[PDB]
Amino acid sequence: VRFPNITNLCPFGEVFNATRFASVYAWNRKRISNCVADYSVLYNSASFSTFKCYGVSPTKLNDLCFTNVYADSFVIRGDEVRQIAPGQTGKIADYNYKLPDDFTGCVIAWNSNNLDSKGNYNYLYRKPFERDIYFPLQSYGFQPTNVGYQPYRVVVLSFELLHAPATVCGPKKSTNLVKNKCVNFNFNGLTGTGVLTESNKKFLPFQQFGRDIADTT
Amino acid sequence: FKNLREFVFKNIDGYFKIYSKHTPINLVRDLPQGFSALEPLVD
Amino acid sequence: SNFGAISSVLNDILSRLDPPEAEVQIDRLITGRLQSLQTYVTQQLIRAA
Amino acid sequence: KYNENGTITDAVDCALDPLSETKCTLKSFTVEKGIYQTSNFRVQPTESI
Amino acid sequence: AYTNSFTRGVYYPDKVFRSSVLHSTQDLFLPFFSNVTWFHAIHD
Ligand SMILES: *[C@@H]1O[C@H](CO)[C@@H](O)[C@H](O)[C@H]1NC(C)=O
Ligand SMILES: *[C@@H]1O[C@H](CO)[C@@H](O)[C@H](O)[C@H]1NC(C)=O
Ligand SMILES: *[C@@H]1O[C@H](CO)[C@@H](O)[C@H](O)[C@H]1NC(C)=O
Repeated sequence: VRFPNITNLCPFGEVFNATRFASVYAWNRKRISNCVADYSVLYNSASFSTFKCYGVSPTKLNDLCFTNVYADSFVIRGDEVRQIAPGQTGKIADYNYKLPDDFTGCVIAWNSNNLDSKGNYNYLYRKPFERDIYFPLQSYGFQPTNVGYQPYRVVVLSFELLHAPATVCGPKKSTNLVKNKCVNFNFNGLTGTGVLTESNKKFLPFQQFGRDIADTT
Repeated sequence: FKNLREFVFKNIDGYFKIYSKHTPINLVRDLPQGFSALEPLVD
Repeated sequence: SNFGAISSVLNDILSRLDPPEAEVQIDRLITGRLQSLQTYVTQQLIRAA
Repeated sequence: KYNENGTITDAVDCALDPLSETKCTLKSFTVEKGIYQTSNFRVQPTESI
Repeated sequence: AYTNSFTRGVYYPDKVFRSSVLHSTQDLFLPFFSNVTWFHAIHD
């Protein structure tokens, strides 16, 4: 098992426990990189109303790793949580926050009825990942007495799994590498069985993986 | 001119991708004819 | 080829999806790859003749 | 075209001309003498009705 | 002013090492022998 020997932890707390979330018309996009991403914390936590993955299964996130992870953070109304998904359409999915229909990742949300609600009129709404900064602009007055009409804090985790150098990898310890023997290998989440030998293949500095005709490694 | 610096700039889904190649030249009038592939450097 | 699957690489399906979902993606690859062999074998039988 | 060191040393623009279309169809930078079927001509519409 | 791009404008489409192979890919490339606008920095 081989992963970059990095000990930095990924700042998920700075996304999920943020003092204030952005409005959906002007959603934030935080880059997560050069760190260890422990997704067991987010998955096991009971604080979430939903944790729905469209890309990969949530329990595989600990082994699998990414070139980059982005956290899209904003506030929506509760009944609109269902619209943040690939393949969905509607007044939110089409007008203010669009995902790719080939989106890879997980949509995590929880209510903020005991935090953002007051009324709280600071939340305004109006291509994939577009930030669109008689008007098209409308807003909500969130009050603690409003379930489907309560505010929700939603974080969308977009994962890039393209075969390239990984920077965000799970909490998995590496092992030593053994050459010229049949082994079961895992390089940055890429697995297979074979004999690992020294080579004279001059990879360019930006290249991480090589491929054969069959698209195998 | 002595130095040719080629670049590619493209935007895909919000990502600004930069490719480039630097090569020595001996030509002032125009782009040299020939082939050279550009590697990615920045995204 | 993907044949409708998320990936042509079988290990990438298995390393990313739990069985209830991985099996669907794999069936897409099995159908395509099984069909590919049948096409190959048929052509070899005709050519062999 | 990738050489032995993984360097792209040449390339064919598949829409440059009929010869290039042939080279792309045959997946080669060399075309043997003969007649090849490389594409399909289709007249495009000018306006919608 | 314009010039001939010849065979310039080809870049590595991804980060995968390949060798001794002819690979077909579709991406945003500069079309061969297309016109590129020529700008000057003398006496733009
Ligand atoms: C947010 O804070 C709680 C403690 O109230 C903690 O249990 C949780 O793990 C934190 N979330 C993240 C993503 O770190
Ligand atoms: C590969 O690089 C070596 C220099 O290390 C060079 O001698 C050789 O000719 C190159 N191969 C090709 C196909 O260009
Ligand atoms: C390029 O410019 C020349 C004029 O200098 C023109 O005759 C030719 O048709 C143009 N070609 C293309 C592909 O635009």
